[PDB]
Amino acid sequence: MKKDIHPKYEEITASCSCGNVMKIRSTVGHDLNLDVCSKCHPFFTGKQRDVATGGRVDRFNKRFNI
Amino acid sequence: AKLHDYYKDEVVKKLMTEFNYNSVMQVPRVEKITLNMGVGEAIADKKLLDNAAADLAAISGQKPLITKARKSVAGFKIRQGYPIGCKVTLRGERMWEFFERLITIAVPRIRDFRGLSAKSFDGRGNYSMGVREQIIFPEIDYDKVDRVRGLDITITTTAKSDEEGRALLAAFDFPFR
Amino acid sequence: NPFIRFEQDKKLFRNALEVEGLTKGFDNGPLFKNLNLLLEVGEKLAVLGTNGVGKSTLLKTLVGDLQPDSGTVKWSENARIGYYAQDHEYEFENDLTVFEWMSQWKQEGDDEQAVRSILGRLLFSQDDIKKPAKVLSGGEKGRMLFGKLMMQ
Amino acid sequence: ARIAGINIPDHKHAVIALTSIYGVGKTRSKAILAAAGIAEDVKISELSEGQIDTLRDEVAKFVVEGDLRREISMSIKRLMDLGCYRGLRHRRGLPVRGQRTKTNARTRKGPRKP
Amino acid sequence: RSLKKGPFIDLHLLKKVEKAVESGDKKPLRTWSRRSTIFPNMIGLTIAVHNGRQHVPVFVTDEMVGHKLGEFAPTRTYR
RNA sequence: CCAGGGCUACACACGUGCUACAAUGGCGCAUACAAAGAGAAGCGACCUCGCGAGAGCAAGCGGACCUCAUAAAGUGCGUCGUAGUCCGGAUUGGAGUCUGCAACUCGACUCCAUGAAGUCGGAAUCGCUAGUAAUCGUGGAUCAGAAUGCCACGGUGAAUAC
RNA sequence: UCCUCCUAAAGAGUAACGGAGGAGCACGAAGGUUGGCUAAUCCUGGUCGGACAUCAGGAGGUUAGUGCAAUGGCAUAAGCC
Ligand SMILES: Nc1ncnc2c1ncn2[C@@H]1O[C@H](COP(=O)(O)OP(=O)(O)OP(=O)(O)O)[C@@H](O)[C@H]1O
Ligand SMILES: [Mg+2]
Ligand SMILES: [Mg+2]
Ligand SMILES: [Mg+2]
Ligand SMILES: [Mg+2]
Ligand SMILES: [Mg+2]
Ligand SMILES: [Mg+2]
Ligand SMILES: [Mg+2]
Ligand code: NA
Repeated sequence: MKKDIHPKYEEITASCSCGNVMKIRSTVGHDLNLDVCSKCHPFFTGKQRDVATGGRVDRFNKRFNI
Repeated sequence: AKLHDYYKDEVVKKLMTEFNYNSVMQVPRVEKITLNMGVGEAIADKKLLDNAAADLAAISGQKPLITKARKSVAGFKIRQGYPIGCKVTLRGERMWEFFERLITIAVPRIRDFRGLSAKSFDGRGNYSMGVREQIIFPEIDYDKVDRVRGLDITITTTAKSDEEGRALLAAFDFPFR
Repeated sequence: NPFIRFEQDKKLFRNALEVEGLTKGFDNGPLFKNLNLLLEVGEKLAVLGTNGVGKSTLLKTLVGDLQPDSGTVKWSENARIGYYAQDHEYEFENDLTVFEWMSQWKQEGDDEQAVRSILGRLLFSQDDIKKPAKVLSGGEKGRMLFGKLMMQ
Repeated sequence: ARIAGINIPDHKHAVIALTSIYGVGKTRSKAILAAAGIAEDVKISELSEGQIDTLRDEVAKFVVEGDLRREISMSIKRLMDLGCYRGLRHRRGLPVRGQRTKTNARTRKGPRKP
Repeated sequence: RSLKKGPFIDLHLLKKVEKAVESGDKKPLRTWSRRSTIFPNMIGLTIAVHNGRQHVPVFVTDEMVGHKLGEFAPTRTYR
């Protein structure tokens, strides 16, 4: 380093919305609690529920009550 | 560095087993990270470059180097010496810290995430990516900043080929497709 | 002849102050007793008086440098107040050049035009914008304050 | 003073504060206060933070600023690309609910232009 | 919009469609009806809708169920 | 003679009105004061269901008795404390009701959301002399449905005319 | 009046109302010295970014640069800090 030309750098303890406590050295000055980390991100569960938009042919048959 | 220990304890053996290497030092290894952004708009206002420098100093625990134009061009009306971009180089411990705090938290936070592209190597084992939103980093709290200015991440590795780079980055559970 | 024209970022409609009472007298008998008046977005109101009547301290208590002993003033919540103070020496300090001084203002403007142009429109030059703003004298400082008003 | 987007307005009564949400009007807001157990006339500053969490969960069941934008924008994008008559008016920039354009319809056509 | 029950479409349309679906994809259906909504059984057909002077063919996709046959034939032109 | 379409097309201009720019105002609660008129393939109480438009059952009336049909400004209480706002209601998405073979071009109305222009208007121009102007509602003609139009009825109710 | 190339016939010099271009300056650092560095132009990847701004890799190798016109020269750099 170069003798106090950079921002402060101290260890913090951040946690997820389900716990998953982690220690990451960052420049914040106060820890934070956030959403799902890479462990709990639904990019491998709700993929089908993500590409699901559409549907009117079935939405007419429920209307067709006769 | 948790990721450094994970590398030297799992990834080395995994990659030698997967690639049939002769020497332990033949394994591809990531050697540096580069974060930059060429603000472009600094022609008519220098303070925006300083704001960008503060943004990168917050994002990574270093002081950005302000890079000037290499040659003059009349397309965007710039001359030589004009400060245009900002850049930060990370090697070693801070590089591992940024790698972990990117791929474990920052990548999920990007709006409408599907997975980073895998065909985005430069044919020589290196990787590149754009974030398009500086607010996905926890070091930025949506109240200090004034723009949606983005960053370029460039992973420079020892990997001989893009296939080896893909394998090395997938060993770290990189969000590929 | 400099070319100064103060514009308006937002227009006020109903009134500005609606002042009722201040009861402001420094040490002796108050120089004014009630002073209950409005503006209805009026104009001018050129306060006059002799050397020692209290116009500047009234203005200070009106803006917020000082406050009245008893009462209230209250501005319209959307207002924007520019102040050419009686003394302007507490402003021109801290070794700031002309360009940096007039660039420390501005809301969303460019640091090369509209800050270096608002200077040229009032008898200033490329030589001027680099000399320290503290060593200016008199009319130059007054025009600097007028430029700050126009910028704000 | 916080809800999904922002509950910036203080000094406002409870039932009118949540109107700032893009997706809540007045009766929908009136259901938030009455069902969750808060009086209509309460000033926002006087409430506690604990009641806000009860508010935050209750409002989040609706479609709001975060996702109400996509609902309308994609619905129009369907009609625009559908080839329907109602889409063409959205394409051209004309009123779509079968009203007059001979002399009126300045709102859809914007300010008058020669 | 219309009423509680009975989405109203014309017999000389359903009867023609029934023979059309039996054979498969075929020539366009030449009809003069614009007030008949689109039932789910008509997808994949090539019915033609009268516009005042001729018939413009229309292909029924997934989203074309809540609108009548006359909602896809601009009845007058511009420019 | 018939099916569909057009008179509902819109870079623009004009005439006649409606709704507003709000605090002698909006919003919630409660309670008074009218007149005129229509009703037989019509008016429809009461009852229940529906958040509401309405739906089911359905007495009475071809009528100073029954219905349409609770008048609204007002009054009393509370809040809003001067903001494009608790004004304004355009524009649009979704789900609805009813008339009629049929509601896309092209109906009316209700529910949820969205909430624009507009903060007293240039030259110029219009109406009114007393229960008049101003404002607030009600009914009828045509009519399956479809008026801010027209025709009529009543409440409050002024200034000035040297 | 002065500077650079050709005519100038491989030393120097050599004319024409022969063929082409420049100067009447600049710099208190743009000089001295010490330490360090190497260009143009292209390919593949990358948010706005674009045919070319900024970043990383490769090929190329001085086709870059030299306060100013041209000739000679410059990597031990005479070029850039
Ligand atoms: N700090 C002070 N100490 C004593 N008296 C004061 C002070 N400040 C103001 N005053 C009094 O208040 C009166 C009015 O204030 P102000 O300074 O505006 O007077 P002015 O002489 O009319 O104005 P100015 O000379 O500033 O143009 C003065 O005449 C003076 O008597
Ligand atoms: Mg006509
Ligand atoms: Mg010779
Ligand atoms: Mg010779
Ligand atoms: Mg000789
Ligand atoms: Mg030199
Ligand atoms: Mg040297
Ligand atoms: Mg040198
Ligand atoms: Na004074």
